[PDB]
This record gives sequence, structure tokens and C-alpha cells, in this order.
Amino acid sequence: EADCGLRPLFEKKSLEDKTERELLESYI
Amino acid sequence: IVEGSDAEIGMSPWQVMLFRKSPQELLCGASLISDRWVLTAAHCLLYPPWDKNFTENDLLVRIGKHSRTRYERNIEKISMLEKIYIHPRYNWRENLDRDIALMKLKKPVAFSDYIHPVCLPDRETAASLLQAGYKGRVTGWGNLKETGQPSVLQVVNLPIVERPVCKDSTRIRITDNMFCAGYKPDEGKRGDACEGDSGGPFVMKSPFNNRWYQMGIVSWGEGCDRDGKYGFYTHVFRLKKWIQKVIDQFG
Ligand SMILES: O=C1CCSCc2ccc(cc2)CSCC2CN(C2)C(=O)[C@H]2CCCN(C2)C(=O)[C@@H](CNC(=O)c2ccc(Cl)s2)N1
Repeated sequence: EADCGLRPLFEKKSLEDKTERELLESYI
Repeated sequence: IVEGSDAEIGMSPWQVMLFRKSPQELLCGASLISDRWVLTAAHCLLYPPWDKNFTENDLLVRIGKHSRTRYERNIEKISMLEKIYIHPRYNWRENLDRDIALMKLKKPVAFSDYIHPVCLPDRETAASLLQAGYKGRVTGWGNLKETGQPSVLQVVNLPIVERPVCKDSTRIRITDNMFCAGYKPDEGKRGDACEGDSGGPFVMKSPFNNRWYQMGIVSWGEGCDRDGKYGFYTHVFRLKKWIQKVIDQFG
């Protein structure tokens, strides 16, 4: 739980997924 | 998922599959929140009118999966359940209030590229992220349409809706322990969860700390992806005190 919600194949390798920016852009 | 797309491998490593053992059958979705704890919807486990009142021995969970049908050697892990816990104040006769259940695995599941828990929110995260217009992500092996099933895990992003619009979309007594997400008819874009998505996660990613947080549990909709209708999700944060009571007792 110290390391929850960080995805091995995405956040741990600093790769963006295909649609997560959509979430991002919906905060502005 | 309706109007979604295939998940990339590893995109949702807290995604969990809930099976009935005999006859082996996929019931619902669910999410990994620790190495022994899985979060689903109560109605997935308890719904008398549909002959659903399960015990630990009846079910198992599959974790790390991508394909609905095909087995995945060294990726997928099957787990037995030590104990089911349904919220004491879960309402199924009316409105699906407090549609929340916890399951304890009989063994810790090992983490990998395909298996990884998601974070539960706190006051800051809940206050920051649970705003109307803000989008979250819903995943599952549920139907692709209201009236087949997908070959691989589906994913869709959906805006949280203002309470008044939720309230007016249905004649179901809606409670503060659920919120609704989905597009308004005029917004052009479509998508929703559907039959089989129940119990799966509604996740948002925090711009503060880059983490994924489970804000909701897919609970119910009247149909899938209908105009003027919206999806209803259990509010994970409003129920977090129960989640902690159970997990902190372990029993
Ligand atoms: O709703 C669902 C999930 C619930 S199932 C079991 C169930 C039915 C009724 C009640 C409680 C449990 C007490 S009443 C409170 C409420 C509104 N109510 C659920 C209903 O209208 C359901 C009526 C039966 C037909 N469906 C909708 C579905 O077969 C299907 C349709 N929808 C979906 O699967 C979802 C679409 C968007 C999300 Cl999120 S989930 N499943």
C-alpha cells in the first residue's frame, strides 16, 4: 500500500497509457 | 463496457475477475486493494431474487488477466476466498445503497507487471477528484452492448455528473453513498458499463502524486449507454471507515 496505484508497465517505466491524458485534460 | 476500447497489457493491474466455481461462470468484476483484499459490489455476492447468496466456498477470483476466456500461464493467478464481508446496511430491495463488499483471499497474491493494487482515496483526494465534469476510468469484461461479450478487457473514461442531473435521470431513490458518471446527450460522446462490469473499479489518476485511486465501484444502470441515463457507482470514500473496520479487524 506504500506503492499502490503505480503501474509496473506504465508509471514505473514513465510511459503514458493511451487515454489517461483524457482524465488529465478533464481537470482543466 | 459500452463504447470502450481494449485495455493495453498492464493498464489495469488491480482488475479482478469473480467466478462461481460450479458451474464455472464469470459473475462480476472487482479490484485488488491489497495482497489479500479484493473490493467488489455486494449485489455481486448477495441478491436473493436472482438466487445469489454466495459463501467463500462457492467462488474464486482470477487476477492479472487480460482475455475473458483464454487462460494465461504465469500471468494469471487464481485465488480462494477466506471470508466475504457485506456492508451491514446494504440495501437490495430498493436502491442498492451501500452496494459494497470485501473479500479476503486465503493467500497473499504475488505482485508482478500484471498484478498490483490500487489506492483507496482520503479526504484530500476525494475532495480534489470527485468533481462534476472530471473524468474517471471504468474497466471490465461486461457486455459491449445492452442486447456479445468482449475477447479482452475493456476500458472507457467517463465524466462524473452533477447530483441534480443524476437525481433526475432515475426514479430510484439515489443516496449520497453513490454518484453517477457518463455523458449528457448533448455532449456527443458515448459509453457506459454494462452487464458483467458490476463490482469493477472506477479509478482516477491524481495529478498531485501520479497514483491511481479507486473512487467508485460499478453498481447499477437502467440499461447501458442510454441517452439521459447515467451509470451509478458506490462512493468508495464515503464508506472507507467500514473498509478500515473490516480490514483492521481482518475478521
Ligand atoms: O443495473 C444493473 C446492476 C443491478 S442488477 C441486480 C439488481 C437489480 C435490481 C436491484 C438490485 C440489484 C434493485 S433496483 C436498484 C437499481 C436500478 N436497477 C438496479 C435496475 O434498473 C436493474 C434492474 C434489472 C435489470 N438491470 C438493471 C440489469 O440487468 C443491468 C443493467 N445495467 C448495468 O449492468 C450497468 C449499466 C451502468 C452501470 Cl455503472 S451498471 N444491471
